[PDB]
Amino acid sequence: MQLTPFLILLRKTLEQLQEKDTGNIFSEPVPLSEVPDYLDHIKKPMDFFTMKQNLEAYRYLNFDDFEEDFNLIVSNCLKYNAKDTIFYRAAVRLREQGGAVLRQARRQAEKM
Ligand SMILES: CCOC(=O)Nc1cc(-c2ccc(C)c(NS(C)(=O)=O)c2)nn2c(C)nnc12
Repeated sequence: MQLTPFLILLRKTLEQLQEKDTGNIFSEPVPLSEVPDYLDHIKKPMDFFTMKQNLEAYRYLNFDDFEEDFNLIVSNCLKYNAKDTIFYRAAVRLREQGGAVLRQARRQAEKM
């Protein structure tokens, strides 16, 4: 498999995932200034902007590493927030809608 089409695919996939985050709550890192206790149990913060930077730094060279960081966006949010919050439900919805996006993209990658 060749690097350029793979990265093209990840760029598109990231945009597609970002589209699911309609509230844009996962677009940027959790503001430690607004949420001071955040790092106390979240050992690897993640967000779509950071994923973009990792992508263009050639840090995602296979689908799994890409999907791992997406999954962190979701699990960090589920971990930090109580179940009866908008945040927690947004992460569930992202997991759900994101999963379909990722499966389709992976099958595109396996044709390469
Ligand atoms: C007991 C309160 O718990 C929380 O405040 N949790 C969370 C809070 C925020 C959050 C707050 C305030 C602001 C201003 C932002 N800004 S932004 C541009 O990232 O949307 C984000 N994100 N977040 C994410 C993801 N996951 N959990 C949380």
